[PDB]
This record gives sequence, structure tokens and C-alpha cells, in this order.
Amino acid sequence: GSSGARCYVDGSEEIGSDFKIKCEPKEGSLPLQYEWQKLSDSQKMPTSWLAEMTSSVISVKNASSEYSGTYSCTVRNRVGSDQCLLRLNVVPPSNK
Repeated sequence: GSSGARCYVDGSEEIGSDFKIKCEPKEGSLPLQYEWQKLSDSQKMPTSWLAEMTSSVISVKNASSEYSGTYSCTVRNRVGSDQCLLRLNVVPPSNK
């Protein structure tokens, strides 16, 4: 499939739901430099954003129904320096 960049997100929006993010840059050889970028009202995640600076695989909690934002991934390798688009959404279950 993708060559050099792997970006996708696994997170189901629910009060106390399941979150997960994955981003790994594998272009023929090991990458040079890469860092994550996101826009989430809950942006306060120092240790979490550190792992995001270089993650490969991440797990989060949907404990908050306000964790809906547009994520993003950035990789820079002489052999494949580009960006990525990631997304995460956490909200409350609309019961009928």
C-alpha cells in the first residue's frame, strides 16, 4: 500500500470510548525526521504529544465527549519528506 508514509486513526467517539492513533514513516529505509501536528481543543498533552513527536502507534481514552479534533502527521525524509492527515472524534452516545 502506502510507500514511506503510514497514517490513520482508530477512535470511536463515546463518553468513555476507545481511542487509538497510528503513524509510521517507512520509505524503503529508516526515516530521518518526523513530528506530529494536531488541532484539538484539548491540546494539553505534553507527555502525549511527546510520544506523538515520534509515536508509530498510540492509544488514547475517549473519557471526554469533547475530544473531537483534526489531527495531522508530518514526516521529512530525503527519500520522502511529506505530510499527513489524521482524525480523532470523541462525543456522547445519542440514545433514542
